[PDB]
Amino acid sequence: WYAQDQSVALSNKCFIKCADLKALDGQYIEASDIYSKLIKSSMGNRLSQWSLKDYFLKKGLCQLAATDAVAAARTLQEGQSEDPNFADSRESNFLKSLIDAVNEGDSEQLSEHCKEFDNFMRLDKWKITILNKIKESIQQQEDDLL
Amino acid sequence: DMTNMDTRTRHLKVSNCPNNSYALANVAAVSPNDFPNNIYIIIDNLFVFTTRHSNDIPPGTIGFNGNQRTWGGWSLNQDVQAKAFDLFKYSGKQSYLGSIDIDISFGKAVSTVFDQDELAKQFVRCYESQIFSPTQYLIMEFQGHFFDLKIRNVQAIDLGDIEPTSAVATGIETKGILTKQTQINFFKGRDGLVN
Amino acid sequence: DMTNMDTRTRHLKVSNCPNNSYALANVAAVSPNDFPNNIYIIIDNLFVFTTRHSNDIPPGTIGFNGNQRTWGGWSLNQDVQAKAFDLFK
Repeated sequence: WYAQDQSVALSNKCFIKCADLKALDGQYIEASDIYSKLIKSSMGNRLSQWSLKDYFLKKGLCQLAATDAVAAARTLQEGQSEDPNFADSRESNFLKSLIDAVNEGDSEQLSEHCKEFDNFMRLDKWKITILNKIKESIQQQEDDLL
Repeated sequence: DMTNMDTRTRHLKVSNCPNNSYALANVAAVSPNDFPNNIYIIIDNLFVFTTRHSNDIPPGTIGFNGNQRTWGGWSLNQDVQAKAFDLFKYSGKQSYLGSIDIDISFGKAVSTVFDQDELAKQFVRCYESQIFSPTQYLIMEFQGHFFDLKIRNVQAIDLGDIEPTSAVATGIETKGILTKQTQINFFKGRDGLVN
Repeated sequence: DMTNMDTRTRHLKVSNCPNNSYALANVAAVSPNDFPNNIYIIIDNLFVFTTRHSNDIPPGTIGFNGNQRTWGGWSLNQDVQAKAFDLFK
């Protein structure tokens, strides 16, 4: 209804919390889709730059919790090519390293990257839950591996 | 028997493989309506697969295991154009495998010497009568150990060459059906650990 | 009691263990029509296992856990011969 009212900021905030709740509740694909909506609505605005910097990462994380490694890869590539600030941002580097670790299936490397990401930027419960789900997907993969 | 069958292009959306059995079969899991069973289909005029019926896959979608998706460079829920592939009409005479070379790759690694013959036996047993091209990733389970098998190179020969005169080709273009008489060579995996 | 048994050989397929609890149980899970309950059966005249009735495995197939496969160096769906056993003789 905020989009219907042409209020960009209200719709953007409501979409942020909406995608947050959707991703934390197991529904990764729709949450990533809402993050794509957030990216498109917030693209080109200098005030919401920082928000975008976060959005690309969040979308990649959600798509990676959905076992779609190629999806996080395209999300990262979109973030790097579309948003110059996110290209040089530690969020982009964290997302590539997450993608690389899950590509290798090396849960140890993933644990390390969580630690360095915490070291300079304390991690939020949303990202911890998603990254724990990705690790536990490596463990479910391990269960499959026998 | 391909003397009488349709070759029309069908638009199928790649999806997750239903279970490990279909992945272990090296088959594209398709709905009964989409394509018959145990028949060769080429997607993008590049990647050949053998269909297998699956009731969990609705019409309009094609199912793949992870390795085949990484090989195809496809994302989940991405359209691909699939047609019925006739090797005999395509290659003409280079329709059999004279020598096929595969990387075998494994934290659970093992250093012991691996005798190629058992891998050849079980690989052929699992994937007999299938069209193969180089650079194909697959998953195969051996003695409780899961391996990723990456075809290096395919040498394609006709049924009848006493002396193999066809050069060992690496391109995806060359294709041949796996048979017991194929000269199967194995070397170190994608991992480089298998000895 | 092992005094009387059908000792006839059977060709059985190797499969994933039905679940973790059965892998813990360390009992060859077999259908009732296969063989009696709570009785020792040898396989390949080398690998001994204790039968336990299991309705989830159809007759003619044997379930194994990864440890047993790795002991036997067996791949999945492998065809093996199974017979009755009596250690006391």
